[PDB]
Amino acid sequence: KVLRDNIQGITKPAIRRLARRGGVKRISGLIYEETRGVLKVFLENVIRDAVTYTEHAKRKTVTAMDVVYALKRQGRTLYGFGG
Amino acid sequence: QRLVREIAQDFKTDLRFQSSAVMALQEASEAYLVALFEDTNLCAIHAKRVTIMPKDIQLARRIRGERA
Amino acid sequence: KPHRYRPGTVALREIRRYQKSTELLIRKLPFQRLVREIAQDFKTDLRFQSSAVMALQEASEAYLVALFEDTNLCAIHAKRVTIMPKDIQLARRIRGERA
Amino acid sequence: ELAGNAARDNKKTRIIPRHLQLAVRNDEELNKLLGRVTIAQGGVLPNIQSVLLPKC
DNA sequence: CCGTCCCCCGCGTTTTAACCGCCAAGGGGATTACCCCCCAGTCCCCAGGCACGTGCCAGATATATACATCCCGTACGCACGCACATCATTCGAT
DNA sequence: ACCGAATGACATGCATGCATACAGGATGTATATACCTGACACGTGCCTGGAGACTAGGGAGTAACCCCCTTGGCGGTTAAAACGCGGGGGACAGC
Repeated sequence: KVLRDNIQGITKPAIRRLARRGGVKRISGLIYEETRGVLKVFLENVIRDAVTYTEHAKRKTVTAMDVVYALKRQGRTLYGFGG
Repeated sequence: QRLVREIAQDFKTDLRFQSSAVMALQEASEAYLVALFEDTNLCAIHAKRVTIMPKDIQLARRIRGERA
Repeated sequence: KPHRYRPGTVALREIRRYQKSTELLIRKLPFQRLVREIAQDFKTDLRFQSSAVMALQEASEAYLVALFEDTNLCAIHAKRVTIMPKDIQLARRIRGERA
Repeated sequence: ELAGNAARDNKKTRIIPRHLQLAVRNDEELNKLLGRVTIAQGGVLPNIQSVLLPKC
């Protein structure tokens, strides 16, 4: 019973865990939805660029360095994976 | 890994994903989410509450400027 | 005997006026004196080129105005009408300059 | 075009920066490109928060 | 300050679906070879654009006047409770 | 238990609170008008730099091959997700 949108594959407890790491004590139920949408929004930008470098290089395979380059564009550099 | 493959299919078709490139998205998204979380508390505690509600996460994403 | 506007009744009027208008608001003379005062520490007897000074004025007000409008929202988010310094600290905190 | 249009819509035939700011901030599509920069003598868009409105 | 609830929380089931471990295929990313065709390099050049002047215009700029609007008072309704007499109940006499 | 005196309930008189609509009247704003000229718009140089035509030699674009690492699949366990719920304290409204 897994055939659906994979966004719901992000289980509610997984969110509950992340709020803890950010130090959030108490969470209302309505948070679980926009967090999905907000996170959803975040992917849209990064992959679009990530796709762009790959197809510009004519490559059909998304490689690791393509990720950091796009992440660098949004003002969030990523140490640890190349460059 | 399913989720990234699903969304990426919209932008283009037949994208084999390098395994190393995968875990990056989580870590980048995780910290972004984690950072987006902590400041929400400051918005929440400012109104003297203890529980966060989505109207705050919207307010917080505005002050950074990303909401617009 | 004389008419009095209600509290805040006047205040909203300047809001409408000033956003329509697009001129500077700081007194011209003191601002040029202040920048000279602060800049004295980094370097002795520097000469400010006349056109350069108002640029600092223009950016400052633009930077300043952005602060208050942002600090305004959280006050509403706090169900308040009047701003007090704790809001600005929060706003400066979230953007990431104070911290 | 937007600036020249709007200034004409304000019964004025000479383009000035106050007109120029209005066009950029009123179109979100351009607002993305010029969200960072502010223009000299730009002036703020006319806006008032709803809660600030009079109680009646 | 007061209060007020409900709606998140811990906690107990229990389902499963991740997670593992293994097996396989081949697409394709990575690497080499060939090269031609493509952009940099020179010389000449010539007109586009820039520096300077110039005024005219309208853009402005100022006038006076009409109009739009806000606040307070005013009035006025009204539905009200308080106050009141009256209606109805109660203690004493019958 | 009905008749009086007395008194509580019932019914309304009285006064008031409160709301509301207005009209005023004041003020600010928009209109409505002339003059004004700093100031855009040409306009005229004047040259330099962009275009034309030239050769030269390397970097991009091809084919070509390969192998690995991506993708696929394929059971087994079991940790984690899903669910129920009891309740209390956090939100929140009001003074």
